Amino acid sequence: QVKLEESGLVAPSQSLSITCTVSGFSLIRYGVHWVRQPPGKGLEWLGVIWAGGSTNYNSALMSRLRISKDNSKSQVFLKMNSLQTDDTAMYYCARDDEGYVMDYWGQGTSVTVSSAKTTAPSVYPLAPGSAAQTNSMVTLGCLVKGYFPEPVTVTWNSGSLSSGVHTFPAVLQSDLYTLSSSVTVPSSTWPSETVTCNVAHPASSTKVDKKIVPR
Amino acid sequence: DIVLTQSPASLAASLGQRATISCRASESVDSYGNSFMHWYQQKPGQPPKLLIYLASNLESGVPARFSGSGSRTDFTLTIDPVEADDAATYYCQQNNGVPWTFGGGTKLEIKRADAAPTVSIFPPSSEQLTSGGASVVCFLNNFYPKDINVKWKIDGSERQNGVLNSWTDQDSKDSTYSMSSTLTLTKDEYERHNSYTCEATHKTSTSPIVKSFNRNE
Ligand SMILES: [Mg+2]
Repeated sequence: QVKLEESGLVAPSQSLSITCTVSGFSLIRYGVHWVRQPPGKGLEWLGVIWAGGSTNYNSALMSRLRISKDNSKSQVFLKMNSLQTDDTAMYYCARDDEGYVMDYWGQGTSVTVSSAKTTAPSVYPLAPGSAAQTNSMVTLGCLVKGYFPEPVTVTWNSGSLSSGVHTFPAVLQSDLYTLSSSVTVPSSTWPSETVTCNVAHPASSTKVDKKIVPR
Repeated sequence: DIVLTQSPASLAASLGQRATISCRASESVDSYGNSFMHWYQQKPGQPPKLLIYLASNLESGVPARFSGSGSRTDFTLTIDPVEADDAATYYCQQNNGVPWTFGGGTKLEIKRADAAPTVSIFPPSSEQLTSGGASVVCFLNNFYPKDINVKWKIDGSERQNGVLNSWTDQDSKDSTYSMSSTLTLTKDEYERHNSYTCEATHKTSTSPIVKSFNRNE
């Protein structure tokens, strides 16, 4: 209903371009805001293009930011230049109310500003230590290692296995991220039934499935 | 430009109790009998969601345990009674001038009974070893409070170099935290030791919780 599309990774020497495609309402009637959020930090308002087509902006960024739109295509555009690594952030677009609230939001698109190159992850299945099974519960793992930039998405059994899942925020080490996830199930679930971790890395256009097999 | 300052940076409230958080504006956000102050909730991995508009109006669909009050430069958001699903960060936002601006956010932690972690240790996968790498992973799951320490031992000797730790956000249903600790070594060094140990120190137990394995066929 509001959907952001963007490059994922941009070099600091280049420009950033993001498109917000809207549905279910018309840009002739509603304004659209841009808001960003660096990793672990707060929301920062970027600006707005009103229904009538005029714009207002974040004061500190106005010299390197512009917002425009195409009413007939239901698209709103953001462009930024003179990029900085602290432009790395989730970028959201949101519907105006005119001018009181942001009532519907897109899911956000991650933008990383960096000269490091895109790297697809290795995805490793983590089975328990070699042998039978000790407990009434079993915990399995999935290790997503050596990728860049953020994000990855991870599910278990295509998202049907969600209870008992813990997917941990990635850690950055020497220009590469590593992420892990655990899933805990009753002993009668595994290994008698298949458990697979599913990983997607949009920046490298890669998807990997790994079935957890006993050692 | 109007600057918003939120207080406290974080707070912890027990299930069923009352939370109130504050937003102070650098100058008045009032225009013709209305306060142009609004409140948003953001849950982990989600966009923000509008809760309260014009200081005290409940947005359609928002539960009635949420309320807002204030005028001029002083505003509050109140949740009473708090539920597990309210574990989130809350933002105030003003639009009495352009630019619109946000406060810096307040994180609400849900206080629950102490819970010991469930610890599991994982040797490197065959696939990682075949590739020339070796990571040992330890999960410390479903514990409270958030403070915890992990110590790694290799052949009985403490190892801190090469350990990466990561905490989840608070669980929206059971109010616990989990943490993953990954010891990454070269395959060369991994295959010159025999025993690998993850030790979890948490206020809930005496005994540190220890999980270990020996390298073997
Ligand atoms: Mg700020």
